[PDB]
Amino acid sequence: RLTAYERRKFRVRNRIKRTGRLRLSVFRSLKHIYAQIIDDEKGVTLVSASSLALKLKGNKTEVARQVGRALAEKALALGIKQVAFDRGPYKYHGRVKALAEGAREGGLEF
Amino acid sequence: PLDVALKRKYYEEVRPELIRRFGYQNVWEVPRLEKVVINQGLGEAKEDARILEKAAQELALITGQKPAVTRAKKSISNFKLRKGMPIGLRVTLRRDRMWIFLEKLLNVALPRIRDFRGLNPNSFDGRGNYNLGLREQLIFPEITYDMVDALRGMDIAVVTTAETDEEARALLELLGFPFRK
Amino acid sequence: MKEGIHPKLVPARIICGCGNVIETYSTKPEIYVEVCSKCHPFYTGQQRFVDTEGRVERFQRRYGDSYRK
Amino acid sequence: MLMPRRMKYRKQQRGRLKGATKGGDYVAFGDYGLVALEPAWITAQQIEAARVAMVRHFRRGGKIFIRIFPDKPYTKKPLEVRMGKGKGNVEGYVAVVKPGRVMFEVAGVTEEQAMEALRIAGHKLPIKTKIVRRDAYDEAQ
Amino acid sequence: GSTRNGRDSQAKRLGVKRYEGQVVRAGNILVRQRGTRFKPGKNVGMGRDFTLFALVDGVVEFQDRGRLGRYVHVRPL
Amino acid sequence: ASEVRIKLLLECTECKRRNYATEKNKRNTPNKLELRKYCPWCRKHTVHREVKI
RNA sequence: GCGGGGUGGAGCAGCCUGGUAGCUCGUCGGGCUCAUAACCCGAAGGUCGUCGGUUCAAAUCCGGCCCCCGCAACCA
RNA sequence: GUUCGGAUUGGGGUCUGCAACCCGACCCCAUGAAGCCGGAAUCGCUAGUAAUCGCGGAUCAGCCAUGCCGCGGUGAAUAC
RNA sequence: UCCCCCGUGCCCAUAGCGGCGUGGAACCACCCGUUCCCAUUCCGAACACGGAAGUGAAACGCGCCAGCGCCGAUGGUACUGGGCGGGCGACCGCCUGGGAGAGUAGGUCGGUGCGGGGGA
RNA sequence: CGCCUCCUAAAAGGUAACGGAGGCGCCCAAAGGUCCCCUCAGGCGGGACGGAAAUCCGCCGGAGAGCGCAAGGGUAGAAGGGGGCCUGACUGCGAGGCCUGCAAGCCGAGCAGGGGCGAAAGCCGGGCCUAGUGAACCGGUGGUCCCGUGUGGAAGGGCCAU
RNA sequence: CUGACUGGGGCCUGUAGAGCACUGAUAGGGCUAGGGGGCCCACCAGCCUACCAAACCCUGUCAAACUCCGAAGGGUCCCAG
Ligand SMILES: [Mg+2]
Ligand SMILES: [Mg+2]
Ligand SMILES: [Mg+2]
Ligand SMILES: [Mg+2]
Ligand SMILES: [Mg+2]
Ligand SMILES: [Mg+2]
Ligand SMILES: [Mg+2]
Ligand SMILES: [Mg+2]
Ligand SMILES: [Mg+2]
Ligand SMILES: [Mg+2]
Ligand SMILES: [Mg+2]
Ligand SMILES: [Mg+2]
Ligand SMILES: [Mg+2]
Ligand SMILES: [Mg+2]
Ligand SMILES: [Mg+2]
Ligand SMILES: [Mg+2]
Ligand SMILES: [Mg+2]
Ligand SMILES: [Mg+2]
Ligand SMILES: [Mg+2]
Ligand SMILES: [Mg+2]
Ligand SMILES: [Mg+2]
Ligand SMILES: [Mg+2]
Ligand SMILES: [Mg+2]
Ligand SMILES: [Mg+2]
Ligand SMILES: [Mg+2]
Ligand SMILES: [Mg+2]
Ligand SMILES: [Mg+2]
Ligand SMILES: [Mg+2]
Ligand SMILES: [Mg+2]
Ligand SMILES: [Mg+2]
Ligand SMILES: [Mg+2]
Ligand SMILES: [Mg+2]
Ligand SMILES: [Mg+2]
Ligand SMILES: [Mg+2]
Ligand SMILES: [Mg+2]
Ligand SMILES: [Mg+2]
Ligand SMILES: [Mg+2]
Ligand SMILES: [Mg+2]
Ligand SMILES: [Mg+2]
Ligand SMILES: [Mg+2]
Ligand SMILES: [Mg+2]
Ligand SMILES: [Mg+2]
Ligand SMILES: [Mg+2]
Ligand SMILES: [Mg+2]
Ligand SMILES: [Mg+2]
Ligand SMILES: [Mg+2]
Ligand SMILES: [Mg+2]
Ligand SMILES: [Mg+2]
Ligand SMILES: [Mg+2]
Ligand SMILES: [Mg+2]
Ligand SMILES: [Mg+2]
Ligand SMILES: [Mg+2]
Ligand SMILES: [Mg+2]
Ligand SMILES: [Mg+2]
Ligand SMILES: [Mg+2]
Ligand SMILES: [Mg+2]
Ligand SMILES: [Mg+2]
Ligand SMILES: [Mg+2]
Ligand SMILES: [Mg+2]
Ligand SMILES: [Mg+2]
Ligand SMILES: [Mg+2]
Ligand SMILES: [Mg+2]
Ligand SMILES: [Mg+2]
Ligand SMILES: [Mg+2]
Ligand SMILES: [Mg+2]
Ligand SMILES: [Mg+2]
Ligand SMILES: [Mg+2]
Ligand SMILES: [Mg+2]
Ligand SMILES: [Mg+2]
Ligand SMILES: [Mg+2]
Ligand SMILES: [Mg+2]
Ligand SMILES: [Mg+2]
Ligand SMILES: [Mg+2]
Ligand SMILES: [Mg+2]
Ligand SMILES: [Mg+2]
Ligand SMILES: [Mg+2]
Ligand SMILES: [Mg+2]
Ligand SMILES: [Mg+2]
Ligand SMILES: [Mg+2]
Ligand SMILES: [Mg+2]
Ligand SMILES: [Mg+2]
Ligand SMILES: [Mg+2]
Ligand SMILES: [Mg+2]
Ligand SMILES: [Mg+2]
Ligand SMILES: [Mg+2]
Ligand SMILES: [Mg+2]
Ligand SMILES: [Mg+2]
Ligand SMILES: [Mg+2]
Ligand SMILES: [Mg+2]
Ligand SMILES: [Mg+2]
Ligand SMILES: [Mg+2]
Ligand SMILES: [Mg+2]
Ligand SMILES: [Mg+2]
Ligand SMILES: [Mg+2]
Ligand SMILES: [Mg+2]
Ligand SMILES: [Mg+2]
Ligand SMILES: [Mg+2]
Ligand SMILES: [Mg+2]
Ligand SMILES: [Mg+2]
Ligand SMILES: [Mg+2]
Ligand SMILES: [Mg+2]
Ligand SMILES: [Mg+2]
Ligand SMILES: [Mg+2]
Ligand SMILES: [Mg+2]
Ligand SMILES: [Mg+2]
Ligand SMILES: [Mg+2]
Ligand SMILES: [Mg+2]
Ligand SMILES: [Mg+2]
Ligand SMILES: [Mg+2]
Ligand SMILES: [Mg+2]
Ligand SMILES: [Mg+2]
Ligand SMILES: [Mg+2]
Ligand SMILES: [Mg+2]
Ligand SMILES: [Mg+2]
Ligand SMILES: [Mg+2]
Ligand SMILES: [Mg+2]
Ligand SMILES: [Mg+2]
Ligand SMILES: [Mg+2]
Ligand SMILES: [Mg+2]
Ligand SMILES: [Mg+2]
Ligand SMILES: [Mg+2]
Ligand SMILES: [Mg+2]
Ligand SMILES: [Mg+2]
Ligand SMILES: [Mg+2]
Ligand SMILES: [Mg+2]
Ligand SMILES: [Zn+2]
Ligand SMILES: [Zn+2]
Repeated sequence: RLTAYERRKFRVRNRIKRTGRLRLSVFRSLKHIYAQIIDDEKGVTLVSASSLALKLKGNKTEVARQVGRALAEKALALGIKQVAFDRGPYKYHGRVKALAEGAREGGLEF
Repeated sequence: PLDVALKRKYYEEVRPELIRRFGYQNVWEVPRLEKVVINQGLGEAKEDARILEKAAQELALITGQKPAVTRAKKSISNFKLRKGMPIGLRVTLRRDRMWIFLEKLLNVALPRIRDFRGLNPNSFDGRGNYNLGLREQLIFPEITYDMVDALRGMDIAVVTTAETDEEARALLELLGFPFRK
Repeated sequence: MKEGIHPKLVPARIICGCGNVIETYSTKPEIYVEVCSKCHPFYTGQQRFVDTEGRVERFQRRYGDSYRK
Repeated sequence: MLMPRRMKYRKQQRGRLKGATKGGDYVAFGDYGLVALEPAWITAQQIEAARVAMVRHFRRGGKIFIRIFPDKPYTKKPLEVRMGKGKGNVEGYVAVVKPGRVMFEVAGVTEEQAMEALRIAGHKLPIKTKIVRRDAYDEAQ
Repeated sequence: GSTRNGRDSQAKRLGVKRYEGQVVRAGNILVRQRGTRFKPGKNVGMGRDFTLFALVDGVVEFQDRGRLGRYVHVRPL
Repeated sequence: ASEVRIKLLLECTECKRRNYATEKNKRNTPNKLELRKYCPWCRKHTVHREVKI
């Protein structure tokens, strides 16, 4: 018996894989926000970034934009440029939208 | 947020006495109110005068909250019902507006009721929830004899966080519900 | 909440005919009621209004013991 | 007599009668049984004849178990017509019975009472039969 | 005597068109089906009538992923 | 296609040529169809209008 | 074998085009008459041959079985 | 459908009578029905009459009398 | 390289239902608010934001139990590719190679990849 | 008597009979594109008028509902339900294949023009799918400005569309 | 040298057989709505049922247009004779 959270999750994630891109999946908890870029062909994570690993400050929204500029920064160093955004169960808005835009300024392509 | 009598009374008198009688080991284990849903299964407005802004204007005054429509799930011959036809109203009260409504309900409404002999003890869910009916919306204070065209009562559903009828019964009586038997 | 669809809530003065006044909130600042929780027959313990009847019938006739034995 | 009260389809292809029974091959209810030695379509008319015969021996007493049921519809073209113009009409119902099935079992009766009704029953059938009583082998299935 | 029956439809010649380990070109049809008996996997398109066909030159592979259904893939050569 | 479900054409409202043909239910949709479609003549999109077939 | 049919008690509508059962007589209660008829005033009664299905809903559309009318059954 | 109308019933009392269950009248509290002027049809009355109003008497313990036999008050329309 | 938790996959119920027990430092959750972004055919329930007083009550994670569900041999049989017999038939046998399903024994209250966070 | 579904059909495809059963000769301006959100039938309990069945609350319920219409296949990790903006129910093409005697029928990635939705990855050349159909001849209609019987026009034809 | 046939290997399938989980059928038993029947009532509930009988459970079975299962075979592609 699935839940709206679970179904919505598959619902967007399934459409992302099919386009074959590297996925910039984003996790957003009550305090923190994590993001890892995954190659689903190997079941393997290639680069990560999280607020909790960066020990970042207060405002969740700016925190997101900063973990975003971070993820890109480590990313372009591995040649990763093209990638696709996994908004998971999270509406593209607020904290998640902010991380996305951070990744963009960083130069990651999407 | 709002300080109101029943909301206050819940934490102050209802909460402790409940912890007494059933001895919970966690604050969240103890019975709470989640929501009171009000309903008007109406359907007298199926065809006829499907203008029921008069009752949506009514329910909006009673609860300080705009009701939503309910529409037919399936068409019915014997009821003369097209699928999707507008046949009722439903407003869901949570938090402050929930208390304020129950507050006026317990202190005013049930008293004004024709030959009131106490709420039905047996209208208990089995899973600790409670439902009751009203024959008239005049039963409330905010609806004068003047502003009404016709008698229209309602369904009232109150959801608890309880698991049994017994904790539910206590939570509600402790709040101020008058039961006959 | 949404704006422009919602009646506005204000501190309200419900008055009863016993002279109970209730401090609450409502869409109307002042209301009078005919009856309340503070005075109702079923409500006030067991104030059995007009009839503390005990029936009285049917043993109760007793008019009288004057029929003979 | 026996016949399905309703069915998804009116007419059924004829099929085959190869092999021993798929099941129904062990005593299950009564004390004694009548088992089919060779394959056949046993008609309702025979099952009822066989049944009635058995109750007719017992008079008052016993219990009769019918383990076969005529669910296969039997078709015949109307007399004197030529081939073609569709499938015949359903005229009766049959029980498809292979070698080794119990068709009838009896209970609550002396052994000679049972040997005899099962025998008399057996004459009413279009096949050879063997009478068997319940063994631990039956018990063990 | 007459029949109220008599009719049937043209057969549609459905089923798998290319089996596992067979080399296909981009465009080749792989499976013809009514509904998703098989699902498109890597390098496999699906047409408006459910027809699975190859998106790249390469080699067919099947995969039975339980409750996730059966999949057809093409592996680049 | 029927008596009520008619066939029709769409005329480019700018160059007046018919580039697309379709159908409608004239009871369900009594007004003339209006749609933007690529007109091959003007080489862009144009509001196209239902015209007699 | 092909076409048509079964609706208060009698005889016909309504079915095609699904929602709504109608007409004449008859029955019953009242009136005129000494009385009956006629005539006048009111009123009851069909759950539509069945069983199944389609539908939101079937007298109505579709299937099964039943009974009735008509026509056919030829070269042989 | 009312301060119209007063049936129906609930509750409580008075009286007559040996006795008011079936089955009396009357008084009081409450209940407050049908009925918005009557289908086909049909009755009475020609003047102090019809219509309307009250009073008495016979029978008779009481009374189901709104019946009957009388009595006065007011008092018409119309007959080509 | 080991333990716990947060992510995200793979295997596709040996992973599930139920029952009992356990975890809040950390992470996660509920939670505290509804100013702001955003939101309710009504409702800050959901989605969303700003938060960190409390609580592991719900959820989740981790263990335990075989009542249900799920998996399930060995053996034997049915059936059968090919090769031969028998019967008037319905049908029935032998040889060689293949071999179920049911049922029985029994197994199961998950295993594993990658990246993070913490601990030894 | 053509077309679709199931069985017969002997586990590839195909397969006959006056064998067994049913459907089609439509439909939808949204019942289409896309973005976002949502999850059913049914059972038990509870609720004014309220019923077996209207609408409301809770718990159980993997799909037994729904998907216009027959059946099968498919399907909630949506193809089902709601909303917003929209017209790709495109123009010019088409690598490569399914099927197949012919002629037909079908699926289709991708390049270009000019668009729609989306932050984007991307999707979109009607519809969950398989029926809803008719080759050519003759002619009608809109456009094109190709031929125009000595020449300029015209008549009439060709081409694209219907 | 690519052929019929043959060896190994992968993928495809829903028949034989079997099964009752779905669609239907189905004999007996248990349990049990609904009616019928017999007591008692019209004050509305009750009690008994060697009666007909839903849904559920058990035992036991049937099916071209049923399948939780499911062969031997068969089709196709690669390498080899
Ligand atoms: Mg892996
Ligand atoms: Mg209860
Ligand atoms: Mg009021
Ligand atoms: Mg509760
Ligand atoms: Mg045959
Ligand atoms: Mg025979
Ligand atoms: Mg036959
Ligand atoms: Mg005949
Ligand atoms: Mg024949
Ligand atoms: Mg025949
Ligand atoms: Mg026969
Ligand atoms: Mg047998
Ligand atoms: Mg014999
Ligand atoms: Mg067995
Ligand atoms: Mg005939
Ligand atoms: Mg015919
Ligand atoms: Mg046929
Ligand atoms: Mg054929
Ligand atoms: Mg064919
Ligand atoms: Mg076919
Ligand atoms: Mg296939
Ligand atoms: Mg497509
Ligand atoms: Mg499609
Ligand atoms: Mg493989
Ligand atoms: Mg692969
Ligand atoms: Mg008649
Ligand atoms: Mg007609
Ligand atoms: Mg009509
Ligand atoms: Mg009469
Ligand atoms: Mg007469
Ligand atoms: Mg229906
Ligand atoms: Mg009707
Ligand atoms: Mg019917
Ligand atoms: Mg019906
Ligand atoms: Mg009929
Ligand atoms: Mg004749
Ligand atoms: Mg009145
Ligand atoms: Mg009396
Ligand atoms: Mg009055
Ligand atoms: Mg009246
Ligand atoms: Mg008046
Ligand atoms: Mg008068
Ligand atoms: Mg008068
Ligand atoms: Mg007259
Ligand atoms: Mg005179
Ligand atoms: Mg006197
Ligand atoms: Mg007197
Ligand atoms: Mg009297
Ligand atoms: Mg008098
Ligand atoms: Mg995890
Ligand atoms: Mg894992
Ligand atoms: Mg568990
Ligand atoms: Mg604990
Ligand atoms: Mg736990
Ligand atoms: Mg904590
Ligand atoms: Mg702590
Ligand atoms: Mg706080
Ligand atoms: Mg605000
Ligand atoms: Mg602010
Ligand atoms: Mg909140
Ligand atoms: Mg817990
Ligand atoms: Mg969660
Ligand atoms: Mg164990
Ligand atoms: Mg298995
Ligand atoms: Mg097994
Ligand atoms: Mg074995
Ligand atoms: Mg052989
Ligand atoms: Mg053999
Ligand atoms: Mg062998
Ligand atoms: Mg062997
Ligand atoms: Mg097998
Ligand atoms: Mg086995
Ligand atoms: Mg387990
Ligand atoms: Mg790990
Ligand atoms: Mg680590
Ligand atoms: Mg045709
Ligand atoms: Mg076939
Ligand atoms: Mg086949
Ligand atoms: Mg085949
Ligand atoms: Mg082929
Ligand atoms: Mg036909
Ligand atoms: Mg829409
Ligand atoms: Mg659609
Ligand atoms: Mg839309
Ligand atoms: Mg429900
Ligand atoms: Mg209910
Ligand atoms: Mg009710
Ligand atoms: Mg209801
Ligand atoms: Mg379905
Ligand atoms: Mg726009
Ligand atoms: Mg080609
Ligand atoms: Mg061809
Ligand atoms: Mg075709
Ligand atoms: Mg574009
Ligand atoms: Mg844009
Ligand atoms: Mg394209
Ligand atoms: Mg559609
Ligand atoms: Mg279509
Ligand atoms: Mg076509
Ligand atoms: Mg010609
Ligand atoms: Mg010709
Ligand atoms: Mg022409
Ligand atoms: Mg020229
Ligand atoms: Mg010239
Ligand atoms: Mg000139
Ligand atoms: Mg010229
Ligand atoms: Mg000119
Ligand atoms: Mg021209
Ligand atoms: Mg010209
Ligand atoms: Mg053309
Ligand atoms: Mg060679
Ligand atoms: Mg070869
Ligand atoms: Mg070869
Ligand atoms: Mg070979
Ligand atoms: Mg078989
Ligand atoms: Mg079954
Ligand atoms: Mg079993
Ligand atoms: Mg068979
Ligand atoms: Mg079959
Ligand atoms: Mg079979
Ligand atoms: Mg094989
Ligand atoms: Mg074959
Ligand atoms: Mg082979
Ligand atoms: Mg092979
Ligand atoms: Mg070779
Ligand atoms: Zn008061
Ligand atoms: Zn144009």
